[PDB]
Amino acid sequence: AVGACVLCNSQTSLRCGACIRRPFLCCKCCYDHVISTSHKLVLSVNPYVCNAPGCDVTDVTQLYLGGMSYYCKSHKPPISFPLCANGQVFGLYKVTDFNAIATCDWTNAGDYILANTCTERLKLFAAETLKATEETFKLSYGIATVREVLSDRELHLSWEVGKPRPPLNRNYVFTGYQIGEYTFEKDAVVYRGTTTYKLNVGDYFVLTSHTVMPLSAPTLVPQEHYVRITGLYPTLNISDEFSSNVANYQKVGMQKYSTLQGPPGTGKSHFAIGLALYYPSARIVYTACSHAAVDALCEKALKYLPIDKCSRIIPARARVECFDKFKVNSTLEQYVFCTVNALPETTADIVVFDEISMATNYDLSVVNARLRAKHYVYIGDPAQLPAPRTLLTKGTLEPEYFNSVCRLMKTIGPDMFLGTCRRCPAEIVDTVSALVYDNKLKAHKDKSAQCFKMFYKGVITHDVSSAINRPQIGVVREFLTRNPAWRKAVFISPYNSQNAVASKILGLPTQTVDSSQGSEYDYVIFTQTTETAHSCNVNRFNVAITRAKVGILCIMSDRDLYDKLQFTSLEI
Ligand SMILES: CNc1ccccc1S(C)(=O)=O
Ligand SMILES: [Zn+2]
Ligand SMILES: [Zn+2]
Ligand SMILES: [Zn+2]
Repeated sequence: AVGACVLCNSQTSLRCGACIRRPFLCCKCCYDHVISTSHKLVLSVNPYVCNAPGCDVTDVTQLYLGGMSYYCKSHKPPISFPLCANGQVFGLYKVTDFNAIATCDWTNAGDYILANTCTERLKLFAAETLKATEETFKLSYGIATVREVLSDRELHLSWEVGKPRPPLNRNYVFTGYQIGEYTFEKDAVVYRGTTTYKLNVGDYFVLTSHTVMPLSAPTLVPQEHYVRITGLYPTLNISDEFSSNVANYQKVGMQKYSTLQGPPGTGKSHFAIGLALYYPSARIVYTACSHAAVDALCEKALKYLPIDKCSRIIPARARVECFDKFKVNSTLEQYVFCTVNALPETTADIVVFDEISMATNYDLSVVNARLRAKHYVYIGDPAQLPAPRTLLTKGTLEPEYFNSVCRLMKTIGPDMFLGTCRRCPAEIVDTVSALVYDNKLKAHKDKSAQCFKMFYKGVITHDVSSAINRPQIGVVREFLTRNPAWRKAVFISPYNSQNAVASKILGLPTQTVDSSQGSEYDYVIFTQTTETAHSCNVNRFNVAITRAKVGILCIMSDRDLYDKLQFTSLEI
């Protein structure tokens, strides 16, 4: 019970008992917390509770020090000092933002705004408090017990009465019972086991509530600027393929950390793999939150870097399928590709963290605690999608509040910016450039003349709260008959339920906007489905239309985003 104050570092025995993380608070700060919040239980070697037998006084403001013990107003001896006096709580070794982080329920956007504008130690307190609140919230939903098994990919469930029913999308991963993780999609439901098993009737599923570990390392280490490239040895013979990034690779070697903003198809993976060809002796650990993002870095590495010095780190509890062409779990190979939660304790000359909009401050801190590096590179785009905030229901989280790195890219600007989109037809580049990049994103491709927009509100139906628009899928069906080249298109929408209906009526491969991020397809068919804050989000809109290499068909619901689309309008 001897720790350091989360607000001023002053050595103390005091920890708040009403805080779910029980942070160490100094005498001066513990006071300004207990007197300003409903938090009155103070902890030390022993709790600050009335020592008198059968007495339930636990409020620190209703307690005193009677010699060496603690008592309330009704049990204190004559020679007793109040615990709360002169702006201090009695302790050994003798706040507005801390109070709000300590007592908030994390359902409001202003909670996440504060969690990112506060001091660095408050960002860590905010990050483990939030994560602990998110885990304890999982204990609230109901158990799904199997009622009947139809086939290898379909079943019927019986839900627990009196406890809510969680959203049945791939975002929510149940743990079967210990018969492996299982995912679900829409009374005939579709079941997806990570481990192949002949689903037993009566066997039950539950949401795994992993333990939240305390955070030690900052989200961002303190910045260092150098006068020359430090600990890295560049090549003079660097292929013309990577010549565009030489000046940026040098910036990478002359700073402790650097930020790269890369709009869709501007060459982020190329920059990341090319950083290894520029510092060919450097050991580089490549990391991201998702397995898909780590796999996208493995694909680009497999093309330019020696396959023998590569290794894809897979956690022992292997959940879903990932990259199979590197030696698995060889921690000491020069190039290590691994997700943030699976990172071993190691050092590196460079750490590359990709898809930075998807990271939380918890992930930012974890990377700094597991990896000790000469240089850190954060690659991503704050105009793309962030990590889902399951508790957040009121308000919209702006990009400068996604994490510390995103806050930096939006306020002081990114250190590096890839300005030429090589993927998209100019119609798409011109739309997103004006929408989210302040007209700074340039088109390498010409206009494809295969980008269409239709304004069709249709009819909105709902599977629980996930939306469907059958008339918008009907409009797509009529379009496909007159445009058979579009037979090879990927159907994208902001809702899983819309995607489930489109898969059966159109037969096209389906993808949510959130699961499409990082991927590219020749043709994309997007139905907006609704006019909600979710389907109108400019980051989601940006990701949705920047997936296409050749053409896109956008069936819009919102007049605003329809009018901004620089596409050929269609009739019906
Ligand atoms: C018909 N749409 C279109 C075409 C070319 C350039 C700009 C637009 S707009 C005004 O909708 O942004
Ligand atoms: Zn507290
Ligand atoms: Zn303090
Ligand atoms: Zn008492």
